[PDB]
Amino acid sequence: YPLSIFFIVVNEFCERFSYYGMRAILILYFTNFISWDNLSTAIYHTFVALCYLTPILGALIADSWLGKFKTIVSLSIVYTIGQAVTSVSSINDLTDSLPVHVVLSLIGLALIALGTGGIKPCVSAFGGDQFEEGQEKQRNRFFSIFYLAINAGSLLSTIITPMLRVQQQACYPLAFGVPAALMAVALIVFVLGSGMYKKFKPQGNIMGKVAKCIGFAIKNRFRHRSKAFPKREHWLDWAKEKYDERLISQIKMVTRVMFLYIPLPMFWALFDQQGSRWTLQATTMSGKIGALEIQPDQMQTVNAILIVIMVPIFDAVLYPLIAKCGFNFTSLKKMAVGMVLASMAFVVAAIVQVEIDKTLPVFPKGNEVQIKVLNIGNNTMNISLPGEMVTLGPMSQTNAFMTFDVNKLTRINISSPGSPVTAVTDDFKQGQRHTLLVWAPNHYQVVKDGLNQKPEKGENGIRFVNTFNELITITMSGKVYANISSYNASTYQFFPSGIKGFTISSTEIPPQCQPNFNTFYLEFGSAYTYIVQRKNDSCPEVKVFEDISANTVNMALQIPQYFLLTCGEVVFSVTGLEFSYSQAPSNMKSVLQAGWLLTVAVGNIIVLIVAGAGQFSKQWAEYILFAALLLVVCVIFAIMARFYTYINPAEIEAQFD
Repeated sequence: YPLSIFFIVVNEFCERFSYYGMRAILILYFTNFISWDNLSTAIYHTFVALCYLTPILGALIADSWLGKFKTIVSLSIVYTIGQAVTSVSSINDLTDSLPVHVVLSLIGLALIALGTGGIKPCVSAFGGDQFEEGQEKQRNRFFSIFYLAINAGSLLSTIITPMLRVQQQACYPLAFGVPAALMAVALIVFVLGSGMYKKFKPQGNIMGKVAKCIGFAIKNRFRHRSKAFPKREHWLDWAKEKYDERLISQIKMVTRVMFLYIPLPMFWALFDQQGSRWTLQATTMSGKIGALEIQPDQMQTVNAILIVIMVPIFDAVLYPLIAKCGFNFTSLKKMAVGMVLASMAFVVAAIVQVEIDKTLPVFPKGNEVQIKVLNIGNNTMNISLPGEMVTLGPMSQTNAFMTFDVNKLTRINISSPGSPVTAVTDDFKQGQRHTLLVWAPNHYQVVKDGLNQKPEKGENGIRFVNTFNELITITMSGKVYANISSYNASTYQFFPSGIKGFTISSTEIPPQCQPNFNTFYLEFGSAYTYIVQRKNDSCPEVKVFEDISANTVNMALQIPQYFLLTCGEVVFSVTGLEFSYSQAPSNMKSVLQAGWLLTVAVGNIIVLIVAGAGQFSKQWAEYILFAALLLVVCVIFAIMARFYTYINPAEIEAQFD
């Protein structure tokens, strides 16, 4: 048997790597039409439907018309041809009949749409078929190894993909060639193993027979409106009138198994919510391990890193250990446990989020308006605010922003010891942090900050304030602040972590002065304001003040929730697909796998429909999103599964004819 399984494993590995490393370049290239076209949105939304519908259109072809082997071969051939046509056409579109080549490229995309889906159920069913005579242990081993191989391909695509771009903007030839070459290699290596495989062909158009039988049965059931109309069994009482009992039993088994999958799409949609939330939580969790400098958005790879190790470990040790203590640990129990663990992952996440909430600042809401005062003069200033008065020495700042309401922010007065009083005439906008600058009794400035949230991706924001008489221009690590007027401040520009250097340029500064300066270690999530001041010899000098404190909590704290989520995903998915194959009848192994994939498709549709989030508070959002939905789904699924859906040994039940 191993000779018949190694080829399948390598083919799956290569195909998955190709698809994952191909999708990103696909979207990058199709962005040409997305922008060139809101007409493009309609096309995309109907196109994704083809990708979500191809699985059934492949399974139906495989089981009834051509068989699994022929379907795999043909679908792989067309998929490779699609990649090849996309690769060749993309060259003309970027070098140069342009609409013709664009149409050929779109036809290639459509062809790939078929291939991406046509292989998923058929290959799994073909792999499962190879085991016989009570080798269920080896079958489970194979299924676990197959699931591991899929994630290994995904991880390799994730790690390799970044190297590709702009390695040669016209690097598309390699981009669309390498996946095609790898898919061709996979197809050839799979085909060369034909001699050892085991294959079957259908007796006929089973799907058409099933459709006709179902129609006749439901019509007959709707007959006899006043003669034993209540069913003894929904189809045994009526379909039996004309059709063979074997087909009746097969459809009965398929319907019975499929009944269990009704709740699963909701679970999938709920589970998918973590992707766009935990990354942001990482953004606000930019604390760093002392050893290395992982970026906030790189945490997502931990899922694959954990799965590719968890999958072997369970089958290797855990299940034998659970069996030794005699727990009789069956499939339905495994799936329920997996979903429960998935639920617990989110409660751990909620605990971490509420722990984080301690050290974040508070930003204005609604009509609230916030102000920070910064004295940049040579002397002390006294400033009167609504219901408060503050004294600031030279080159000094208020520790934190003062919060007021737009209606109540009516009077502001500035004065210095023995100096005249100046009233503020500027206007403050609601929901915006404002910086107030004072350097003299009758000289001040109001600056809109713009920053009302933690910087995206944990980057550090920097801005400069000019105190020189003439304009100044600042360049720092590939970015430039140009033409800053006297006693004015520029907008924030975001930079990644690490130390950075910058140069100061201005006509007022004599050329012989020191041009360059360096900043301290910026860490993550922080924002700082720099003030440039004139020395005795006209040289510039730099001083720093803080605006938002650097982030505190270490980023390693996300590991527990990710570990729980990965365990729940594995122990659920592997057992789910194994059970799906196990209970399917002989004539329809592929259809039920296609139904399993449709289960994920429907969850994807549900998550897309719900779309943007609107929960009032993150702590409650992370909390309910399991405590009120996931456990309810789990209890519903357990109640449904309580009715002996596992009673059927599909392999031998049909022997009674």
